[PDB]
Amino acid sequence: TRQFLIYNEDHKRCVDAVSPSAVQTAACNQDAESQKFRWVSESQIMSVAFKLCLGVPSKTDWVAITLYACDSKSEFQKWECKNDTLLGIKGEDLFFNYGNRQEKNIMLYKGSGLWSRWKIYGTTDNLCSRGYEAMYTLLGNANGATCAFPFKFENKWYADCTSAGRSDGWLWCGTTTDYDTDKLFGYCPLKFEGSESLWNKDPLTSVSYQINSKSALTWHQARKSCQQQNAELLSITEIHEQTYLTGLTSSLTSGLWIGLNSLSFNSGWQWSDRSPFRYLNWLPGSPSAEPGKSCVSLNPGKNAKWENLECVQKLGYICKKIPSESDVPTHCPSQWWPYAGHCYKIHRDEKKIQRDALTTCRKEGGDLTSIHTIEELDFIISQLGYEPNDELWIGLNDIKIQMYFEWSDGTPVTFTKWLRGEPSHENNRQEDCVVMKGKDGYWADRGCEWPLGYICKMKS
Ligand SMILES: [Ca+2]
Repeated sequence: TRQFLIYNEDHKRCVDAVSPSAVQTAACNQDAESQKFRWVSESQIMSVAFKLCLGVPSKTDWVAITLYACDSKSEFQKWECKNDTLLGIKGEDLFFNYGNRQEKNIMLYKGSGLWSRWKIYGTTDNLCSRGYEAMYTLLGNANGATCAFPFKFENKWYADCTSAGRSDGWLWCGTTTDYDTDKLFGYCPLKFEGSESLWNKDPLTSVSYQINSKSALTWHQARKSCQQQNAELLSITEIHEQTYLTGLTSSLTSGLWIGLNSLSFNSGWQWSDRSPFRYLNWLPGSPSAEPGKSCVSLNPGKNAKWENLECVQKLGYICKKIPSESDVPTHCPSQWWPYAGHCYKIHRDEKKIQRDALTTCRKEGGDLTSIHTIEELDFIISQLGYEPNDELWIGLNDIKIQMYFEWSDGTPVTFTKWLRGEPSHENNRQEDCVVMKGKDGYWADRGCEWPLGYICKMKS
């Protein structure tokens, strides 16, 4: 996925590493290891066959591009994409070029024509689209540090993770260049026989969880580690899910990053996997009113309740794994208005407490509105008659099960859009009902015993 051939459209040829001193071109061959390259840092491109990096002797016109021992400090090994498909040495208008003066070697060249433009073979994208993706190690002795490609083991160089030196087939990488000297490694986030033993599958739900308690990563690094495993940071949307994760972490004490955060300045608490924030299990004193603490850790030594911390804290973490043809005219009863097969109405006449608003909607054949998409929310605010300074009941509430918000109409909660700072759900304030308020129609919990207007919904 992260190895690529380097393709020139005009010549219809791919780069081919012939030797450390001969980087040329050949008819493209997706199986040829000598045609395979990979980003091993932000700016370095490594030959997979040779475990050496493309570089130049100087940043000057018409010098050969060949292969050097990879060196992250060398300016002569740094490449960048200019315009779109122009490939050049960093910091100069000098380009990776093939075709001039009967020269079979790639040359660094002042020219910026089509012979200096390159794409990832099999795509329409430039090389920097499949840029460097740091690979965070699992278990091991390096606390989740990233693979250092290429790395040396038994005096041999590795361009990718390997099972060399092992009897169990597990794939690992050095987290420094010289593993022989430094002995720092971890296992790679890749598929291999036995790799699923890094996950715990809930038999009730078939959802899988990975508890990385030995790693020390920031919230954003931890998120990248889960993402590159086709996963995301833990989200917790059911009581059972919390109970299951409490048990899986019951012998741990240090904090574990989960996916909950307040990193969107204009909205409230949210899961990084876009799950609804509808279940709350905060530690006492959280979420705290401290502006820099926008990322949430599960504290396994305190019954796996949650606390918000500074995102740069290095912790373990937990992964979890034109109208449409159907938009036909919609029948609605008088005073109700259609959207996506349902009918809606705002009650402003007589403000009511939440439970009386609910009774009224139901006597009229509907219910307090549920809201399942941003488009449904946008219909309400932009067309239905909502004004920015409104505050109106919707159907979300945790009256039946404290800390577990549900829709009064019984439909699943699959979407939340909370105001900044919401849900606040402050101790002893009984904020068990929910309103839409403010110019964006975002939501807030609040006490249920206050007269307000409200929004009803029904099926057409
Ligand atoms: Ca509130």
